[PDB]
Amino acid sequence: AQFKEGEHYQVLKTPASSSPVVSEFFSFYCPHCNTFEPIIAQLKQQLPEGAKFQKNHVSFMGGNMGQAMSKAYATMIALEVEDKMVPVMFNRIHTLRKPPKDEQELRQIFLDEGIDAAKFDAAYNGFAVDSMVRRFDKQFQDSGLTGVPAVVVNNRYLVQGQSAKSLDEYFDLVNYLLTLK
Repeated sequence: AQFKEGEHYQVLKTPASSSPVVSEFFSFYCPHCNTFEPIIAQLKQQLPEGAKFQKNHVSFMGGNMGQAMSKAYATMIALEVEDKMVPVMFNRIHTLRKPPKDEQELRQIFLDEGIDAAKFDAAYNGFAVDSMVRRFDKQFQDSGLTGVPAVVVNNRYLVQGQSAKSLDEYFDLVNYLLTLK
């Protein structure tokens, strides 16, 4: 057992899920965090079909505009454009290095990516989006996370992954946490 609690991960004692689920917490405002996100996607493809995966965006990393960034990811969901724009937010941050300063620049980013201001406006003001921004923010609070990217397995074990220099070891910890209760 290469992985053990207190060394490869810690237990939040949070409300664990009845089935295997993995959630990633990240912020569009951290170029280094955004770079790790991709690695989490590698875990998704590697994750066992039995295990479920989930995504979480934190507004506390954003700061004064954290609330806007959370709504923006939810807005993508209304437009079915999460996969496309999601990385656009990380690119613009981790690559263009031009993070949105207001909701206005944020609107231009979506339209630049081929999305409409009309449908994006319907999504940003959709009651569903606002509900999702609150949802993920709660996930980080219960998870006891102090900085993304953070990975939670069964919403109860937190992956340190420090020992795993290579995804093979980091992935293996996630696999055990999926079976941890």
